[PDB]
Amino acid sequence: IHRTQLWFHGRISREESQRLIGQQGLVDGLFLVRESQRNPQGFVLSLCHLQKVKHYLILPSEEGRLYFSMDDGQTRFTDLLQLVEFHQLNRGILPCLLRHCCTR
Amino acid sequence: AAIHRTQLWFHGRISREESQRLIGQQGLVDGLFLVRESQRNPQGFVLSLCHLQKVKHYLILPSEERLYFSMDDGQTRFTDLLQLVEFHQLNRGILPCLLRHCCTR
Amino acid sequence: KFEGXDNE
Repeated sequence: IHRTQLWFHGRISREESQRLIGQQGLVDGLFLVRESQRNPQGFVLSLCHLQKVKHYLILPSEEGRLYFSMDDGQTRFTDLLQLVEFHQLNRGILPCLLRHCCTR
Repeated sequence: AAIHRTQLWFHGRISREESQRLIGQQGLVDGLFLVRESQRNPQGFVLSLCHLQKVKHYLILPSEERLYFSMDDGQTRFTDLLQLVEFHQLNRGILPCLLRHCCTR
Repeated sequence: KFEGXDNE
């Protein structure tokens, strides 16, 4: 999986992810990805926009081919890595581009 | 990238007319596809795709804003050819159908 | 998008 990625922080909390993102300036596009503490099969994209940290739920789905989506399968991604790389170039449903990785 | 050029759906510099022969020779099924280097645009690529028993050709050009590849003048942007192909295996985008089956070398 | 809005 994208578990080798620096922007992936595993099972950290919403409140910690907001601390990490804040500790790096609260600039638009600052982001990380975490495992959800509420939706066990899901992930969360935590993103800074307008000095606020917002959280985008990412759920898996399957005709037996797995994919990830933030919009009930209207836009679909093979993996978290593709999802992250796509939104570094395209806004999609996000308020701004994924710019700077909040590392660790 | 080099890795993208190693993919089984990437046929390097084969022609449009040849691409149309290969695709017909494997069944003319919707979403049957390959990717090739453009013989008309030297820096470009072409996605050749079967839809409704016809082969259609989608030009892919590189741009820099960070480098990217696009079939629609930057309305949808991709890091590399692999991302473009994997994205269109799940999302139709501007294509008439999903990329389903790889037309292998 | 539009506020309160599912348009994308």
